[PDB]
Formats: sequence, C-alpha cells, structure tokens
Amino acid sequence: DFDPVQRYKMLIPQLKESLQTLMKVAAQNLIQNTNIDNGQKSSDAPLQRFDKCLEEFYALCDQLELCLRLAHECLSQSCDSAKHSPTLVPSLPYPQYLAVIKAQITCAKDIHTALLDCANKVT
Amino acid sequence: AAPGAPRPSNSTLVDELESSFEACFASLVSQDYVNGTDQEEIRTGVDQCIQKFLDIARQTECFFLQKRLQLSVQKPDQVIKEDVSELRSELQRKDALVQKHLTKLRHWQQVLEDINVQ
Amino acid sequence: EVNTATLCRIGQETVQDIVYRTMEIFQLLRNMQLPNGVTYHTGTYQDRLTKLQDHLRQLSILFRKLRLVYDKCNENCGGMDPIPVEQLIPYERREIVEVNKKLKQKNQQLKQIMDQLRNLIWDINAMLAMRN
Amino acid sequence: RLSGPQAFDKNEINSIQSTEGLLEKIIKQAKHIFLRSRTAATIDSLASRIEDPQIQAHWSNINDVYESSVKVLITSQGYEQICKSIQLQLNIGVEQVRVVHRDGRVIMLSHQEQELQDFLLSQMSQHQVHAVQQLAWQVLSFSNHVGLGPIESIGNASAITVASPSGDYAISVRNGPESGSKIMVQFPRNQCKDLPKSDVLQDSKWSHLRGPFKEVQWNKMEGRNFVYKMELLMSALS
Amino acid sequence: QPLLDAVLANIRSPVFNHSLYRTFVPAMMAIHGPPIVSPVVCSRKRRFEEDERQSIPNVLQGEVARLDPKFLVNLDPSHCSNNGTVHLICKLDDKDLPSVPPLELSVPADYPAQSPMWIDRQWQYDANPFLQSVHRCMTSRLLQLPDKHSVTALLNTWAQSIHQACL
Amino acid sequence: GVNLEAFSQAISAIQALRSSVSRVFDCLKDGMRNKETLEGREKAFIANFQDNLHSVNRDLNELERLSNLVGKPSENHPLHNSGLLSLDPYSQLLQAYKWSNKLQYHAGLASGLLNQQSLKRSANPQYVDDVISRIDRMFPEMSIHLSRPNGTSAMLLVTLGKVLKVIVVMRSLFIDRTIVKGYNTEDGKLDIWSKSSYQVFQKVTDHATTALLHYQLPQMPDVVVRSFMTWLRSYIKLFQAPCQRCGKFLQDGLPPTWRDFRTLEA
Repeated sequence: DFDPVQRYKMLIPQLKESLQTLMKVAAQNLIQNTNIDNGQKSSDAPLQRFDKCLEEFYALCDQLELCLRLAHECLSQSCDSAKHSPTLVPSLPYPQYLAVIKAQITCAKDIHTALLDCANKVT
Repeated sequence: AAPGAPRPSNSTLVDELESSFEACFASLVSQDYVNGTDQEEIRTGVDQCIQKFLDIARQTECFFLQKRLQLSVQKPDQVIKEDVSELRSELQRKDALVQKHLTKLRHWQQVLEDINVQ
Repeated sequence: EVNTATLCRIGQETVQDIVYRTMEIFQLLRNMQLPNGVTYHTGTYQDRLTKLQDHLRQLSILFRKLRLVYDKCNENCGGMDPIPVEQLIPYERREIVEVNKKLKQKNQQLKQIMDQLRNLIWDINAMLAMRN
Repeated sequence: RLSGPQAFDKNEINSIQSTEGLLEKIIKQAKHIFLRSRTAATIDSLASRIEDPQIQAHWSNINDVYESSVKVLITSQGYEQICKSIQLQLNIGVEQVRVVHRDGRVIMLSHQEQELQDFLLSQMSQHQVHAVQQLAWQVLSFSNHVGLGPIESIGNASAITVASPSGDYAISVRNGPESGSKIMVQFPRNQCKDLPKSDVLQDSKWSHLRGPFKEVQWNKMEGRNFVYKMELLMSALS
Repeated sequence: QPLLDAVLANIRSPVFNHSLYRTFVPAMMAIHGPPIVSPVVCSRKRRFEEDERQSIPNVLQGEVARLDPKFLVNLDPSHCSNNGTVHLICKLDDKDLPSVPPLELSVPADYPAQSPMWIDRQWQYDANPFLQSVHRCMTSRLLQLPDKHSVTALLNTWAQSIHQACL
Repeated sequence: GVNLEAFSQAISAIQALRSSVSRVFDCLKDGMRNKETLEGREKAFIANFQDNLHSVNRDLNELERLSNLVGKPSENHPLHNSGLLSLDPYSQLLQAYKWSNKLQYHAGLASGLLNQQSLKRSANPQYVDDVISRIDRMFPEMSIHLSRPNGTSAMLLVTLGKVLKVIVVMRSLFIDRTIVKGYNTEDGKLDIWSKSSYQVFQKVTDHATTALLHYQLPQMPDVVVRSFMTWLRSYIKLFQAPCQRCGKFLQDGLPPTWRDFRTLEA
C-alpha cells in the first residue's frame, strides 16, 4: 500500500543489483562453456541457469515500467480535470458536480457529432 | 508498383481536393476509442493534412490562371467587358461615398449653425 | 453572356475563401474550452457553436459553387484547341476610353475635395491644440 | 524651485524658460510649407506612377504644433498580402523628415529629396514579386539589395536581383530606378542550340540543367501593375 | 562496472565460435519466440553490369554542362581517351570582338592542377596588334589564379581578359 | 506540476534500457561476421556496453526527479467510478477530456501552420477598446492606464519596471504614433510630443515605430496588441548582446526575433 514513487525508489536498486547478477552469471556460464568446449576441463562445478536471472530482471523492468505508467496516467488524468472544476469532497455539491459533468460530456459529444456530420456532408 | 515508370491518375483536382479536405479531418472525428495519450503524432498528422491541401489548392489556382491566359489570348473582349464593369462599379461606389460624405457634412453644418447661437 | 473571365476570377476567389475559412474555423476551434469550465454555461458555448455551424454551412456552399464553376469552365472548352499559352508566351474600345476619362475626371474632383478635407482636418487639429 | 529636490544639471535649468515671439510663428510657417511640399510631392508621384504600384498614404489625426505624423504603404494594385514595405515618416518643422522603411532604417531627407520614394518603389516591386513567388514557386531568399550592376545603377542604387524556380524552369527579374526596371529572363532546360561533343560522352544525357537565357521580352505581356508576374509563373505545368 | 562480460568476450580469442550460440540462443529463443524474426526473403545477385564504357571523366562533363551558351568547347584529334581527357577548342562567341580559340589541355579531372596549354601562341598572337595586347595582360592575370579550374575558371578568365584588354 | 515530462523521460529511459539489453544480448549471439584484418566486433561490444551504462545512469538521474506523488485522489475525478455503483452504469467523461485536449492541440498546430495562408487580396466601436486594454494590462509588471484626453484617441501610457514609460497613442484600433521617454513624463495636464532622450531612447522609438508598422495584420487587432505588448515586454532586462559585445555602442537593442542584440548589426 505504498505510493508509486516509493515503489519506484525501492525497485531501482533491486533492478541494478539484478543487472549486476545477470552480468556475473552470464560471464560465469560463458567462461564455463568455453573451458568445457575449447580447452581442458577446469570448471567442474554446478553453475547457475542464467535464464532464471534474465527472466527475473525482465520482470523487474516490466513491473517498474508498469508502475511508472500507472503514475503517469494518474497524474495526467488528475491534472486535466483539476483545471476544469473546483475541489468538493469529504465548495460544491456532488449532484451538481455530476450534472455538470454530464452536461459537459453531452456538449462535447454534440460538438463532435455536428463536426463529423458536417465533414461527411461536405463530400 | 507505382514508384516505377507508370503512375495512374484521373478524375482529380476537384474531388481530390474535397477528399483530402474531408479526409485529413479524421484525426478529430472517429467512432473509436480515443487513446489516453497524444504526443508528436497529431503534429505529423496535421503536417500532411495541411501540406497536401495547400499543394492541391495551389495546383487549382495555377489551373485557373492557365485558363485565364488561354482565355485572354483567345478572347480579350471578355476581359474588356470585365474591366468596363469594374470601372462602372468603382464609379458607383465613389458616387455613393461622396453622397454619404456630403450628407454628413451638411448635417454637421446644420449642427454648427444651431450650436453657435452663443 | 459568357463572363468566363469573371468565372475564373470567382473560382480563384472561392479557393482563397475556402482556405481562409479553414484557417478561421481552426483558429476558432483552438480557443474552444470545456463548456462547463468556470461560468459560461451555454451562452458563449451556444454562440461559438452557432458561429461554427455558419462557418461550415458557408464552406459547404463554397464547395458547391466551386464544383459548379469548375464544371462550367471544363464544359466551356471552346476555341484555341492546342492552347500552348503555358509554353507559347513571348520570349467597344471607345466606350472603355470614355469610361476611363470619366473616371479620371471623377478622381480629379475627388482629389480636389480631399485637399480641402485634409486642410480643414489639419487646421482644426492644430488650432485646438494651441488651446490654454 | 523644483531644482532643489530634483537637482537637474542643465536640463530643467534651461527648460524652465525659453525664447518665443517671432521664432515660434516662423517655425510654424516652416512646418506648414514643409507639409504642403511633402503632400504635393506625394500627390505628384502618385499621379506620375500610374502603371507602377500606386502609392498608398494615410495621414494622422494628431497633428501637433511643430511635429506631425504621416504614414504610407506601397500596396500594389489588388494585393493586400504584398505589403512588404510600409514606412511612417514625421515631418518636423526646423529639420527634415525622419522616415523608417520597415527594418529600423532611419534616415534624414532634404528639402527636395524624393528619389528615396523611387528606390523604395523599385525594391517594393522586387519584394512583391518575391512574396508572390513565395505564395504560389520554390523561391529562395536571395533577393539582395543590388549586385554587380545591370544598368550601371543610375537612380540611387535601385537594382533588384531575385529569382525563383517553380518546377524545372526558373525565372529571374531585375528592376531598378526606371533604368531598365522591366528586366525579366526565364531560362528553360531544353532548347535548340547545344553541343553534343562532350555531352553525349556524359552518361544519362543531361537534359535537366537550364542554360539558355531566352529573355522574356516584356512587350505586350499581360502585366497590369507588375503584380502579374504570377500570371506568367502559372505557365509551369498544366 | 560489470566488466566481466567485456573482459571474457575480449579473452575469447580462439577461432571456434559455437559456445556463444549454445550459451545464449536457448534463452533468447525461449523468451523471444519468433519463428521468422525477419520473414522478408533475400536472394540477391547484386551486380549485373555497371559501365557505359563511353564516358570521359565525369568531373569535366559537369563543367561542360555548367558552361554558358556563349562558350562552346569541342575536341580536336584527341590524345585524350582517359588520362589527359581534354584538349579542346573553345571559341569565345559573345557580343564583343572574337578571337582565336586556345587548346587548354587539362590533367585528370580530379584537378590537383589547372588546364593552361598555350599552343597557338606563336603565330596567332604575334601577327595582330590587338591579339598581341590580348595575350599580354591575360598572361599576367592567369599568373594570379591560385589553383585555377579547368573549364569555368580558365574560360571566364580568358573572356574577361579578352574584353578588358579591348578597353 | 511539470512531473509529466519527467515521467515520460523515465518511461523512455526504461524502454531504452530494455532495448539496450536486448541489443547487447542479440549482438553477443553473433561473432565476428567478416573482419579479414582484425576483429572489430570488440568496438561494437564496448559501444553497446557503454550504451547500457548510459541508460542505467539516465535512469538513476531521473530517479532524482519526481519529488512526491500528492494526494487529492485524481482531483475530483471519482464521481461515478469510485462513487455510487448506479452512477457508473463513466468512460464518457474521460473520452471527452482526451478528445478535447487532442482537438485543442490539433487546431493550434493547424492554425500555426496555415498562418501562411494563400489569400490573394481583400476584394470581390469605442467600447471594446477599454476591455482589450484591461485584458492586456492583466499581464504582470505591465501596469498601464488609458486617459483619452482629446477625442476618441486612446492616449494610453505604459511602464514596466523602470521610469522609461512609453506614451503609445492609438486610433481605437491599429495603435500607432508611439514615443518612448525615460525618467520623466506628462507636462501640464496631458501627454506630450517631447520625445526627449539621451540618444538611446531615440533608437527605441525608431524600433517601436518599425514594430507598429510591422505587426499590421488584416484583422484581429486584439491579437495584434497582445503581440505588441509581449514584444515590448522583452525590454525589461537590457543585459544581453549576441553577435557583438555588451557595449559595442552606447545602446544595444533590437529584438524582433525575441533576442535583443547591439544595434547596427541587423
């Protein structure tokens, strides 16, 4: 139940650490495969998968992108409507707010429909 | 393969202009779900809405001017009649303006004559 | 009555008018805020809506007249079959003369009147300025 | 006594009182004859330059004691979008006018110096053809002041120099202070005279360049007020 | 900071290139699943033939195209297949008085040089008094051009000198 | 409230980090294609690694932005979505908001583009002046007031921060005949034709006359006066002179291109 900014701040360093571990496991797996395919047997030890790491890194990246996208959409939809009405919630009553919003939607739809009909009738 | 040698094009320059005009409005009118994002796309849309429209408008204007050239070299009597009509209209407008100015001047003269009683 | 030259002039004027009305309606739509913004419930909204309706109706009329004059001009193709004027550039009259003379006389009288008009304007504006 | 608190060095100490009497009436009469002469010169230039772009002046309502204000624009025949040169000069009494063409080009004239009007008319015709090419085609912006001399530049440096290619052709003009102001040449791409000696050896035979001048021969052309240059530019592509 | 992959890829000098495939391709094919990541078909025999086999150095062709209708150049019995490529006969047909055409044999068209040839100087210029004065000032003017160019520069200099010494 | 730009930049940075990781691990899946002199693939590898480091640094830098997410749960947006379940059968309001924003931006761009209209020529009210003057005076640091002492002429006066007031006359439209004067004025009981200065404000008056003769639009004089006022507002600093030094001459100013520099250089 944290804020999106808090989730971003707590995801970024885990993201960096996941990237570091990804590079490390990739290097280890690559050097093991090379020593087992080019030179002599030296890396006789169980290595990681390098896939369970990259999948988790991609998951962290995607989750951070989704959190930031949600925050951006929230701030955008809160900014455009803040400049269209005052604040009134537990300066204005709720039924009047609903009626004003309905009238605004109706007027915008009417303008759009009139413009579309005129543009279609133009040709 | 239009970018090759041939290039089919017919029945344009009037309906083509009308089609471009009614078509580059589609960015505004659409029975679709307007996405909740808009950046650097409406710009490149309106760019080609305006550029091709101005181009075809200038094409139509050049066609009209070419028609004017062919008409002047083929029939100057129409140009003479148009010039005569324009001169008559200018004379009528000048006479009307002079009459209005004279009416206003006479009104102001009567106003001054009535106001200078002292 | 052919009036084909005036037809082409009216067509060019109609093209320019269509361009100008497009510019005007776009400038009008630019400053078209939300209807229930602060105070203007419907008055300004209905006024702008009626203005846009008149704009679009006159634009439709302009397009109709443009199609009509284009059809008339394309149908008026007669005489000068080659018409190489686009590539062959160099590289009745008594009534016109009388009308020009009358217009010149009227313009001379107009200038004579304007001289006294501006003289009176200067005199008044310069005499009332030296007051006090 | 206001010189006490606001100590003025020599401005108010001299502006508190000045001479008057006959000098003021003399200055007023000088301003009167100067305005009359300027108006007569403008009217004469209008009556003379008939086929040229008719000059359009506009006076002002606020005519002060000594100074005044006069406005004027070129405004070629039937073209409101060609107002590329419009100046506002004030005709002071004890000095000469101080006109500014468009771009802060402040200058000071003399009693009978009116060649500035002719030079401005020439370069305004130049700017008019420039704008009408920029409206209708691919006109670059090399309409410089004057360059290298078309007619030896008699008439105070008035010598236009601008060109514009619409499609494959190209059109150039050079107007001046009535010393060959009707100089217009349009050079096409293909023509009769050629030289297949070193051109045939060139792969993809070059018919795209435009060499032969083929002067326009501005005689009996449909130029009503020189604003009909587009009326010839329309001869680009059907 | 994570220079491990960099130093390992740098250490991987040997010629055998199959470890990277077996090490990476499985993961990418598992996550990214394109049966044809580049479904476009590419089968190309690029070069069929590219030669006109009749072209003189193209750079000279550009200049002969940029020439004014007053000038006109040609070719004499030509030792100019590809190397000299020019020794022309340019007659300065113009409004003023005519003259004798020069040769102006130029170097390869890359032009780290100029044209001037001065072949017919012997009999043509000494014979006439006006032609003698034409050569005089024109030589001094050509001894001024810094790295003159073949057709346009030298031809314009010749015309200017011819119509300047004319006085 | 400029967090939208920072959020867009952060989204782009994360997308760039993902794309850079993908490009690195796709190029590493391919050895040296064709070198024939020396394996130049190490250069591309180092470039891709540096690009990944650049993207990580960009994300870390964008982390410094986005100070805090305020409360105000969508700023009075929840009325039927989070409100009564009857009220939300709601997407009509959001669709209308988005469509209005898109229409406004598109019309603005279209007007700004079609400003260069192909209008051939023009052939075939002393009540709004006070309103326009008040609307223009609503701008900050531009306290003006009109007097109208003689006739319908609007002999207004402006003063921004200094005592360089400008008595710009008008004609109920297309205001002209301006005269600037600094540090005292209004002699007697009205304006004046003094135009006195220190050979500096004379150039300012010349530039103002050039501007008044420059902004002559065919219609919409309110936009003309607004442009004139925002052009005049640029004279509040006088502390810049590109293309030259600060003191090439006594004065330095000609901003028709919104960048004032030394005179006699344009």
